[PDB]
Amino acid sequence: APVTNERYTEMPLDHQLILTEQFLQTTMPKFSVSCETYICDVSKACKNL
Amino acid sequence: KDISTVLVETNSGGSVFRYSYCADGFVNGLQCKLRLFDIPPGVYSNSEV
Ligand SMILES: *[C@@H]1O[C@H](CO)[C@@H](O)[C@H](O)[C@H]1NC(C)=O
Ligand SMILES: *[C@@H]1O[C@H](CO)[C@@H](O)[C@H](O)[C@H]1NC(C)=O
Ligand SMILES: *[C@@H]1O[C@H](CO)[C@@H](O)[C@H](O)[C@H]1NC(C)=O
Repeated sequence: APVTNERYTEMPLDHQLILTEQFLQTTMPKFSVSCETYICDVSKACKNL
Repeated sequence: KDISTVLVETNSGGSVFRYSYCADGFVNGLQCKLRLFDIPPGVYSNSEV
């Protein structure tokens, strides 16, 4: 805090390093689905239905 | 002899005027994949065998 009007401010005498590892998920594998051949295989009787 | 899975264009009156069988060549195979007749250049994913 900005100091004025003098007071008993406590200050730290020593610090320590702290690593705070922080994972942020940012990619997923791009997909290219084909529902015509997922939902039904080489059978044609699906694909007209 | 057997089945065909041809692409069909159609004009303002609903009448067919252009077509391409899917087994005639290779380029019309992916014309039958993505329903576009004169397909622009680009990468086209997930074309099956
Ligand atoms: C500075 O002024 C404020 C208000 O007038 C007062 O409360 C404060 O005690 C003053 N500072 C000192 C060191 O007296
Ligand atoms: C404060 O941190 C320093 C640096 O790690 C360390 O040497 C000191 O022992 C710590 N103080 C206490 C009370 O743990
Ligand atoms: C079909 O496309 C052509 C090209 O723009 C257009 O002139 C025609 O009106 C379209 N047909 C209908 C029913 O909108």
